Amino acid sequence: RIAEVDASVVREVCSKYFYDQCPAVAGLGPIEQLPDYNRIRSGMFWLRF
Amino acid sequence: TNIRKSHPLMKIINNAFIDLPAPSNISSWWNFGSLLGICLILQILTGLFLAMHYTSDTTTAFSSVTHICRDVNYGWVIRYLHANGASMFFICLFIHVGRGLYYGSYMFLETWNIGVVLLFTVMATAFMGYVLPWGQMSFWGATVITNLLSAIPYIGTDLVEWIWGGFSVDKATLTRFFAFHFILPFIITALAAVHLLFLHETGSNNPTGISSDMDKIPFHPYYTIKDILGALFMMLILLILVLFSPDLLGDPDNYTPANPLNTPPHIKPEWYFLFAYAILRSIPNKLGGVLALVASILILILMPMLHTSKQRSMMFRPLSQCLFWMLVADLITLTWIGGQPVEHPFIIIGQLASILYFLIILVLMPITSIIENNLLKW
Amino acid sequence: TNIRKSHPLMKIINNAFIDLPAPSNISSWWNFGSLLGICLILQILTGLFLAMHYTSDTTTAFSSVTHICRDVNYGWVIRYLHANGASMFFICLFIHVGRGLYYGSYMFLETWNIGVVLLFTVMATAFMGYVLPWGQMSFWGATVITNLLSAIPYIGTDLVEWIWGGFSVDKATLTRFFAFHFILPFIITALAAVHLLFLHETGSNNPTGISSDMDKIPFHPYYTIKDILGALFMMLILLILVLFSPDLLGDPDNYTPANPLNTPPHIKPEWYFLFAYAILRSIPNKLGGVLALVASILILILMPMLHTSKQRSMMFRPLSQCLFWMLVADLITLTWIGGQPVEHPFIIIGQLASILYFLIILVLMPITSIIENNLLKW
Amino acid sequence: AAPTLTARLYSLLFRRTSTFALTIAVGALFFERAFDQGADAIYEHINQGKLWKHIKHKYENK
Amino acid sequence: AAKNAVSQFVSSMSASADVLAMSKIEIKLSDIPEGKNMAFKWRGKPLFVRHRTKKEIDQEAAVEVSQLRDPQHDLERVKKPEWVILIGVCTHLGCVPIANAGDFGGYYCPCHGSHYDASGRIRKGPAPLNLEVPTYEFTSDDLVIVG
Amino acid sequence: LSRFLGPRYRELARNWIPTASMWGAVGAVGLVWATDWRLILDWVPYINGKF
Amino acid sequence: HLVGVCYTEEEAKALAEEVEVQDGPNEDGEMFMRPGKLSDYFPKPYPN
Amino acid sequence: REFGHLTRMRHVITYSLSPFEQRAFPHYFTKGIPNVLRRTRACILRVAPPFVVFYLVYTWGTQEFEKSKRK
Ligand code: HEM
Ligand code: HEM
Ligand code: HEM
Ligand code: HEM
Ligand SMILES: Cc1cc(C)c2nc(SCc3c(C)cccc3-n3nnn(C)c3=O)sc2c1
Ligand SMILES: Cc1cc(C)c2nc(SCc3c(C)cccc3-n3nnn(C)c3=O)sc2c1
Ligand SMILES: Cc1cc(C)c2nc(SCc3c(C)cccc3-n3nnn(C)c3=O)sc2c1
Ligand SMILES: Cc1cc(C)c2nc(SCc3c(C)cccc3-n3nnn(C)c3=O)sc2c1
Ligand code: FES
Repeated sequence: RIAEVDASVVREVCSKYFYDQCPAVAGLGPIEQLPDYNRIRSGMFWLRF
Repeated sequence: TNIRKSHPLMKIINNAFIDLPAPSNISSWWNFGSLLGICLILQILTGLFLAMHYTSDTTTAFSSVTHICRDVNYGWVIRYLHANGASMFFICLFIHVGRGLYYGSYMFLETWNIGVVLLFTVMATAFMGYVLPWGQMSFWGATVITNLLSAIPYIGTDLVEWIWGGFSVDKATLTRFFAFHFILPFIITALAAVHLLFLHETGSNNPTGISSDMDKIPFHPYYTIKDILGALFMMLILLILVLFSPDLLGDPDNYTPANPLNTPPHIKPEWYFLFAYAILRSIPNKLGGVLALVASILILILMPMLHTSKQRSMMFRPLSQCLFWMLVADLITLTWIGGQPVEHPFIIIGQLASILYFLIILVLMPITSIIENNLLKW
Repeated sequence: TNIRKSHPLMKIINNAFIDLPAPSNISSWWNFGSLLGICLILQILTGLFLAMHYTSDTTTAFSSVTHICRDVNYGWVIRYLHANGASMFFICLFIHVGRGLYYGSYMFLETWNIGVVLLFTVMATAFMGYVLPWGQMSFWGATVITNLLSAIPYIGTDLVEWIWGGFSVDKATLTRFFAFHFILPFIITALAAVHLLFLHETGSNNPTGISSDMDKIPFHPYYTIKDILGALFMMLILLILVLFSPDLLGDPDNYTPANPLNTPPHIKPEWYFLFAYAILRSIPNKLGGVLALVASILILILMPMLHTSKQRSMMFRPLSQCLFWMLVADLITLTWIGGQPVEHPFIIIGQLASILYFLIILVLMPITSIIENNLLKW
Repeated sequence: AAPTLTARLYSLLFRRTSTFALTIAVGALFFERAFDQGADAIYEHINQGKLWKHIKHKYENK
Repeated sequence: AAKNAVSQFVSSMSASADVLAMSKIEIKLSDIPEGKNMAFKWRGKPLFVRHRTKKEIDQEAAVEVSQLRDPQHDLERVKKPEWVILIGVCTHLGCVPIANAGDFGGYYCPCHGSHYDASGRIRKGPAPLNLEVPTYEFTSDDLVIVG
Repeated sequence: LSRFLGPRYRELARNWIPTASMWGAVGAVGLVWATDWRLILDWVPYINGKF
Repeated sequence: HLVGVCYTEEEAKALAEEVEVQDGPNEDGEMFMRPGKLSDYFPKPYPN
Repeated sequence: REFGHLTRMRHVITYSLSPFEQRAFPHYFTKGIPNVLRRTRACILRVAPPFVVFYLVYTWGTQEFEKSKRK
């Protein structure tokens, strides 16, 4: 099952699970510079592609 | 490499507009600062179009303005954008000053004192532009100011025969009115950059008056989207005036060309100069009239040292809020009186309301804040 | 405390001009950057005077320029300041570029690439202003450019009947030439501020090419007094031209008004456009002519990647210095040929010197630096 | 749990952000096809028999 | 924020005329008698109208086909033999001469040795191509819409 | 030079020519909207923008 | 200004014809006279 | 880039004198003349020979434009 994996399988399965998804976040202090949830959620989409 | 934090130009943009810490409870009374910056850019671009077709000569000044409204393509929409965009500038400016007075924003001392300078420079700019079309209000508006400007005791008559070119009224007369009016909006722009540089040292005030360093949010995206929405709602209202009522705020008497011979039935300035005109005509003197006109803008600079309350804003002060809207309802009275003729009822009402404008700011407000301190036991 | 280091405005002035670390061995070839900034401010103030009395109409353009030299008070000194101040700008600009090329200053990549943009924008500005007086070189200079600007293959003839107002030359023709010429010097100012912001990241180069952090001195007082002295010596030379020879650099044929029916005996541009004109007339084509004119300014942007020497400046490279002044003596040849008529000796000399301008920069300079590396064993 | 038709375009094009900034250009089309059917036709209907091109058939008879 | 805020700002200064019915709309009269080219101040440079005589045709057709390096003849551009329309700029630089001077009946350019003909021909160097002919449509009987 | 040549440089160019022709074709159709490019305005005649 | 508002272009030249106007100076003449050219403003009614 | 953060240096000493302790012109035309004769002798053979080539082309160029005319 490991020998079947190639670069196009990895490129496909990561887009299914990561690409425009809402994540869950937890933080324990000192966390004043932990970025806003809108700024985290915008980091899931891209600029060029 | 985050290029937003290491590039020499992108650092300045990121510190000023993107990652700036801002309070979370900012109202839409805090929208009118960027509305003023939109109104200034609009007046500059539209004014640079009108200046390629205007002629500053008292025989062809009125005729070059009728030519652009009839001959030049899209000249009628650009001319009435400029006249109505100036009323839009002055209504946002009066909201802006009344905000900073109610919430106590004058405690930012360097930001408040650059603002009082900016208020003088836009009032002088708008006066010069209303002389340039040369109808019968541009004529009888120019002479009322400059015979009031000959009552300066030692250099007064030196300064009145400088602005007309040296003569009484001629062609070279409106070259000096036009050149002042060209240059001053670009100094207003430089003073507004310094204005925001001093505010960047503290950040903003908020409606409670209480410091908010434990509750900041980034400026993008929360106030980038809230300021775009307020600007679109302002371009809607401006175009309702340009396209459905372009002559509602003006006066019909400025469609007659200037004539020292004929006679205008009344003297009425624009609506945003009518409050100052009512204070002038209540002083039977011409040195004490120009003094009380300049002292009604310069009284704003005494607001930091007249503050005797323990709290910063008026949100929790109910007696100071009755006096704040007595002052707004007194500037409405002085706008109405300034457009009336000088007879018996409108002569005592006009001077009893010029006294009340100085009695509220200088006497009744600092005494009322001390009574409130004593009812809370400080 | 020290108010030079804690005030919000005075901090910026102190970091940029007072406490700035500078090399100690800076020559007077480094004077010409602030001379360019003096020449730009001078052209702006003088040009804003001429624009209140100029008329952009092909029946009254030549007559409004003779009026200011005869009727308006101090109009003759201000007009010849403007024409001679533009020759002063272009001679300081050619010294400035030749400095950065000899001492290897193009290695500051963001500073060099903003500079090549600034070189295009001042050349286009000076072209539009020489059309405005509308004598017989403003006419035959405008048509030579815009029939060469109809040899752009797909959008060319679209762009030639836009700048004349739609037409041939009429009253609305020089309103677009005038409005471009008004606006571009204020964009040049904004690009020169960004230009210095990127240089503040490294500081200056010096005549040896070697870094000098161990030998810095403060900018005040050592280069504040050295730059004031060079500016006074430049205002002396400019006034020798305005007051003792104001027509030395111009052409007499521009004192005849523009006439499509009459005939000028020769076509000669200003002296600082004569080198580009000689490269044009050596290409028997009109697409390959406008290409080789634009490729003679755009070849400056390839200087960072054509550098094959181990050292930064030309101070210790004696074979690269013979090639540097072969290139200067080739731009003098192309200035002379550009003011001659098109006959037999000046037609082969003109094209054998257009080849040598590209052969030195692209081929002979990168090969000579490799021979020098090999004689030093790197 | 049958949902409503929200996700027409969440997956294919408006996810790669390409068509999110392209819809100002690619998405510039066919609404100046569609709003002559509005403003122009409402304008000539409120003013019927009052404009020039209504009445110009009289003196245009050559 | 794009289709009407950049897309409509050209005409104040662009293709659309400000005088509308002006000169290519006019009723051109005999605004010059037979045999001269006098200047007029419309379409920028003077369009030169000329009353064309009975034997200026055989000045234009006696010249054969070989060494005039640009073939554009007078039976093809202007629809009537007794009518012509000219524009006042040369092809390379932009000169036109003082009226009624030339060797065989054209306009002799005193720059460096050129001579344009009457109906838009060039015999000389270093002029690359022929004369600009203006846009036209002879619709009427005698009220001239040239353009 | 050979500092940029390799199997990895045009690797990510073959991944970016779809992000390239989209760099180019959008700017190519962006150049008609700006300056009212009238010989490609009726390339497709459904845009009768000029009145 | 009346073409497309209440008149066509013909019916507008032929109304400018109806009053002849006072044009400017030329050689072999004087300031001469001529009918309306359709570029003329409405003719004024008192010498000064 | 401010002054106490530029580089690292050890074991060098600098001696300097006040401007009010000094003469304005110690040597002006007794070192100013032989020092510019050293700096001129170093540059001349790199700078001058290209401009001697522009002179010989100007002189030949404006001598085949005169004799083209009048035989
Ligand atoms: C052309 C004129 C002006 C421009 C462009 C301008 C612009 C701005 C902007 C963008 C802000 C920040 C956002 C906001 O709070 O609205 C601001 C804040 C402020 N302005 Fe102005 N302003 C002008 C005139 C004035 C005047 C006339 C005054 C007072 C006399 C003034 C005093 C203030 C104060 C005190 C603040 C901070 C308020 C707070 O944070 O609570 N400004 N200005
Ligand atoms: C803060 C900015 C400005 C304000 C408040 C302002 C205000 C005015 C006003 C009230 C008028 C009278 C118009 C009328 O009632 O008919 C006017 C006219 C005029 N303004 Fe402005 N103006 C501003 C900026 C400018 C600028 C920057 C320029 C030129 C570069 C300009 C050029 C003109 C011209 C040429 C006129 C005369 C033409 C006309 O009357 O329409 N204005 N201005
Ligand atoms: C209006 C045009 C310009 C202005 C006002 C200007 C201004 C300045 C100033 C004040 C300096 C610093 C002092 C100095 O070294 O002289 C400087 C440096 C420099 N400039 Fe310019 N400049 C202009 C055009 C250009 C052009 C056309 C180029 C090159 C193509 C250029 C390239 C450079 C470089 C490379 C430096 C740094 C040189 C070094 O430190 O060795 N600039 N400029
Ligand atoms: C980098 C800045 C500038 C350069 C290099 C430049 C160059 C020139 C030149 C070469 C002329 C032709 C003058 C002659 O030979 O008779 C001219 C004319 C003129 N320029 Fe400028 N100019 C500059 C800035 C400005 C500015 C900023 C303005 C206006 C605000 C201006 C306004 C005028 C006017 C009105 C003329 C009228 C024709 C005349 O006076 O001769 N110029 N300019
Ligand atoms: C749409 C739009 C875009 C831009 C780019 C923009 N920029 C401002 S100015 C930001 C600012 C600075 C620079 C310094 C100190 C305080 C504030 N600031 N803080 N709160 N508020 C309401 C403020 O304006 S508004 C606005 C609106
Ligand atoms: C600081 C300041 C400066 C000035 C100079 C100023 N002037 C006035 S009142 C001028 C006026 C009159 C008396 C009569 C008719 C018309 C106008 N008038 N002139 N321009 N505009 C827009 C007008 O309404 S308040 C004021 C305040
Ligand atoms: C008389 C006078 C006055 C002033 C105010 C002035 N200002 C300059 S620009 C200074 C500069 C900056 C801002 C940034 C990076 C490098 C340099 N810099 N470093 N060396 N040199 C010769 C430089 O110009 S020259 C000049 C002359
Ligand atoms: C980047 C750039 C742009 C332009 C547009 C440009 N143009 C020329 S040559 C123009 C010219 C001719 C052919 C004949 C007579 C006079 C003038 N002429 N026009 N203005 N000035 C100061 C002149 O000398 S090089 C150049 C370089
Ligand atoms: S220059 Fe026009 S004919 Fe030779």
